[PDB]
Amino acid sequence: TPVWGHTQLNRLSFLETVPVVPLRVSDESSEDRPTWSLPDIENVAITHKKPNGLVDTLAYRSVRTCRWLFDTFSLYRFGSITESKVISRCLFLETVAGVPGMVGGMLRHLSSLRYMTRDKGWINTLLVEAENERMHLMTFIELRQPGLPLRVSIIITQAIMYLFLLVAYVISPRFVHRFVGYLEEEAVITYTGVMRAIDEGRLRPTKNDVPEVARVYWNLSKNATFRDLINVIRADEAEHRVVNHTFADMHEKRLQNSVNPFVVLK
Amino acid sequence: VWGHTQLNRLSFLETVPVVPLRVSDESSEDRPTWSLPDIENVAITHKKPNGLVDTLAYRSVRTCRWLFDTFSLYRFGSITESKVISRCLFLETVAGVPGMVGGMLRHLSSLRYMTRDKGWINTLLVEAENERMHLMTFIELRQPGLPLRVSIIITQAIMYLFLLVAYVISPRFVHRFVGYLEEEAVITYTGVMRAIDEGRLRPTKNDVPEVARVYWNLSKNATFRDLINVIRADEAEHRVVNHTFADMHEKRLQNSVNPFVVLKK
Ligand SMILES: C/C(=C\Cc1c(O)c(Cl)c(C)c(C=O)c1O)CC/C=C(\C)[C@H](C)O
Ligand SMILES: C/C(=C\Cc1c(O)c(Cl)c(C)c(C=O)c1O)CC/C=C(\C)[C@H](C)O
Ligand SMILES: [Fe+3]
Ligand SMILES: [Fe+3]
Ligand SMILES: [Fe+3]
Ligand SMILES: [Fe+3]
Ligand SMILES: [O-]
Ligand SMILES: [O-]
Repeated sequence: TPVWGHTQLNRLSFLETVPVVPLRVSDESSEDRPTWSLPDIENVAITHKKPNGLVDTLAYRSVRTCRWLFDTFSLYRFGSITESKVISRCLFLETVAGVPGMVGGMLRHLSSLRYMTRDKGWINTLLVEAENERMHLMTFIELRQPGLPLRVSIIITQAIMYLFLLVAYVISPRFVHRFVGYLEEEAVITYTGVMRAIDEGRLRPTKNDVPEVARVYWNLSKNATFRDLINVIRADEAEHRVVNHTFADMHEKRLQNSVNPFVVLK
Repeated sequence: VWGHTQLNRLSFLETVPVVPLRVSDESSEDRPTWSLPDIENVAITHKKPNGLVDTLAYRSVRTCRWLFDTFSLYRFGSITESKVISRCLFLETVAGVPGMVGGMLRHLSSLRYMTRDKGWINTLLVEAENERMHLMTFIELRQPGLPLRVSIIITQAIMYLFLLVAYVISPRFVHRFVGYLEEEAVITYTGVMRAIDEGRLRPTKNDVPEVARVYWNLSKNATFRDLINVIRADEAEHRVVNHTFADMHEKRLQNSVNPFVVLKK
């Protein structure tokens, strides 16, 4: 349908149309949207993949280290589950789930460029993850808008984590792929906790006006609840879990330069 | 069927030897959709340097072009097919960088600041996938030497770092520099198309590589000329897109909606 041709291709700029373009939410992201069936992802579950050698273990310990610090300094531990402390948590952490896929895709892109080789579907998987995790941030920022101290520490988190993920991927892309493997193993846990808590009425949700950003992106009918929004986010994490564990494995076997297995499901 | 059972499995390593190599998976599903007779009237344009930043973005490229042309010997003797492919192979390695760094920085910015990006990221990302497809195409028609393979490696480093700091310091300057580069690229890509029509250049690669035929939706009958003609249209989308984006920065509009995302929908 699109009216994008050579009369538009010879224009100097479209700076002038800018004031008259709607801000329809579906533009926030590409159309590689995930399609989940609520009754099917409902039975998503908690898995754990056994570390194989030193690097796998190094990876696994730092995630157990990070979970333990974060869970204790952020007081998630004692007190009853709350809406406030769930979304505040998911808000902060989602800012750092967006970085990995962008360092991998970006570096694998540069490699594809300098040795002039075919990537075989890897780049477009990691960048849709990154995107899909950024949409996880976008949704929670419709739910809780943070204040100055939480914002400043988000900025320093990215400084540090961008530097770590970047230099960790260059030296061991299996490490970073293992690391998100396990990262997501924890993200699956936390979320099924939130659903279990709703189901056992310990956290009866007040944010049921599910944001338009999330309705379009996950194609949810108006009558969707917070629990239905959470499950889909949790379903996305189970995928990344397998994707980064498959990716790490593939490296272990020296299949870096082989077809991205998840191309078939499309 | 992509459901819980597949999500609840640990690894899909056993599946690697059973999944086949398919040219359609080398990119995303966001492909250029051109019609040959329409895009035949793409044209060389030149934006006016609007101020000290543009003037610098323009004077950088012009000097890069002059230097590269006397150093590569483009102008020395006749146009040959090897001289064109050689050149565009080299240059299309560099071209994939800018959209990536741009795409990356803005991604990052929406995460720390927690703000809508409103369509820039994708456009800037498929823009880098597009140039890389030009590249994957040119690697089919020539497989460069060791001297050139080294020359290509080191040039990534200088260029990557340059754009990294460039985009952090001033994204306006980068998009302009990119806009300007893609003027020059259309000049080359029409010079080539013109050399064909005259018979100063007789291509022998009028068998267009598989990757390129499903990327651009071409026919098995399409030739070298036709391929240069779809690419040129890509280089003119990056020309407009990036000069617009840089006008948006000049006006403090870099957090409005990317206009092109309606110019599709
Ligand atoms: C807290 C951690 C795991 C649990 C976890 C996750 O790993 C992730 Cl990834 C998510 C999204 C959730 C969602 O609620 C989540 O609960 C370990 C990582 C800690 C850091 C990186 C610190 C902050 O630097
Ligand atoms: C010679 C240059 C531009 C002309 C040009 C283009 O800009 C582009 Cl983008 C293309 C595709 C073509 C077509 O082949 C092309 O001929 C600039 C060179 C820059 C460097 C050597 C380093 C990186 O700074
Ligand atoms: Fe995650
Ligand atoms: Fe997430
Ligand atoms: Fe190009
Ligand atoms: Fe280009
Ligand atoms: O996440
Ligand atoms: O290019």
